[PDB]
Amino acid sequence: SNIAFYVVSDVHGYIFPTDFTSRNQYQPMGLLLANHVIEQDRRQYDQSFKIDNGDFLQGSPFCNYLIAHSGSSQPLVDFYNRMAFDFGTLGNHEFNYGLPYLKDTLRRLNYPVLCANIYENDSTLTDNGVKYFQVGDQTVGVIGLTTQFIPHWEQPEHIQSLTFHSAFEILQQYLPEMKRHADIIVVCYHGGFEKDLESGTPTEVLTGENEGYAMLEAFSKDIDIFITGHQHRQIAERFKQTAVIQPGTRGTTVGRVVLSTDEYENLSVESCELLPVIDDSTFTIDEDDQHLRKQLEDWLDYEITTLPYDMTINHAFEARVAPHPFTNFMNYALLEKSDADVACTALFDSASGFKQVVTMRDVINNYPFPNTFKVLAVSGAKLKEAIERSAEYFDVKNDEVSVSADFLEPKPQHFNYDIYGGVSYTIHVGRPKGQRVSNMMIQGHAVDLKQTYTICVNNYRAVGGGQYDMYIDAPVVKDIQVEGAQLLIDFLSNNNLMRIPQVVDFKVEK
Ligand SMILES: Nc1ncnc2c1ncn2[C@H]1C[C@H](O)[C@@H](CO)O1
Ligand SMILES: [Mg+2]
Ligand SMILES: [Mn+2]
Repeated sequence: SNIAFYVVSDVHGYIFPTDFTSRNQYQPMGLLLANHVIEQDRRQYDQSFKIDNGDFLQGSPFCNYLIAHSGSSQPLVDFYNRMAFDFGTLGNHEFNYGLPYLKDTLRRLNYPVLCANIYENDSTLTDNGVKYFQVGDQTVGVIGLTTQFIPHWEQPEHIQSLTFHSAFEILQQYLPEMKRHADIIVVCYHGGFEKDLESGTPTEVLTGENEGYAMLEAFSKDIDIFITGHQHRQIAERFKQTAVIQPGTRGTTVGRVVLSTDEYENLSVESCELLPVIDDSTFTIDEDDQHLRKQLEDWLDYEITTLPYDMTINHAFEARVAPHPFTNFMNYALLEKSDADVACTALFDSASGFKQVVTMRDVINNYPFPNTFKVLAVSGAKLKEAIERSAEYFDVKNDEVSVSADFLEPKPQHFNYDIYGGVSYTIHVGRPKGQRVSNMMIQGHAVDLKQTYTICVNNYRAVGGGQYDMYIDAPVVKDIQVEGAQLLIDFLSNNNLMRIPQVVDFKVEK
């Protein structure tokens, strides 16, 4: 006899088969299609379970649409609810819209969300962290865990009553009890691997954000299935006898782990793989769902303004190695809103800049996170530390400036590179990290390392996101409670002539 476990992770509100780059876009992705793949495939097994492993409440323009309309997650919850999932876990982005929004979401879902390591006051935020069920005369035990690193990213007001414990420590403490109750153990961790599974070599700085390797290294023999996410990587292999899965993101793949009995009726791992999400001739989207997609596209097509010139980004890297009218524009909007000496923003992966006609679609693609902003008081020396962190983004390949391996592997982190406004500088990539920034000037004057300056950063950066630890606890001069997309919309609506001064002025070379 057998049992199959299907998992999607980091769906990120990509339900329809589109990434929204254009209205009629259609691509083999999204939860509708990924679920269709599960439904067809699962029928061959004696029984099966369906799991969402986090980062389901935020991510796509559909999520923006929901906040902007009823403020309710119900339309999204309805999709999950129809599909008859068995359980899920919490990802960090589940907190992006506040704790009440999350709590309301959990009570609207028709299956439990398991999180054993996030406490609210003196108990788990979620009703439970562990679930047990029978497979024949055996018992399966499931424990849900979430990356402890949330304080380094989220709005303080969204997590103020919460306590985040190490996933490794909570697992370590629960194992003994789980093994007393169950024969098969399944860990669903919304987090990834900090070391390469085969070599054990660190693949990122060991901050505790990701504890998957330490968990396997210490407890593999007692774990049958190790479900992971967060890093958006595609993994399906064995760690000793443990089946290890990471099913990417946006429903382009589905993780499937099959367990089957041997003589003695003992369940063992039969297979562990990623199933490709593909279109087929039986897949259909019902009328109501297509009506919702249309409303969504209609909203995305809403015209914000018409600019007198183009600010498109042809090649992302070009808009990172040197000033670009669009980065100049973003920084200028932040300087004008905040009145700080300096501002900064990352160029996000979907940021293609603006054409002359700007729609809601374009604004969201250029600022896809619900970040607010903060003006921080920092010494000129702390400012330099922040520019040196960004300068780590570059490396030299051949005799050309390129992107550092550190920011591409195991997966891309371009969003951790910032472009600054109000301060001019020179980055020398051939010099050691931490001493690459030269010629710093703020308004005709050299940056005095001992003087106090102000910088507008997003809330993610304010709590240290992307290893910008120098901003933590910097005095808050201004708390700007306007999210990025709206801040750009406001600026666009108030400055018709769009005469933008040059606030981004920097150079990158060896
Ligand atoms: N500016 C930002 N605002 C909100 N979230 C962001 C930002 N940049 C990265 N992320 C996401 C990506 C990962 O899920 C996680 C970092 O490991 O945070
Ligand atoms: Mg995540
Ligand atoms: Mn994610």
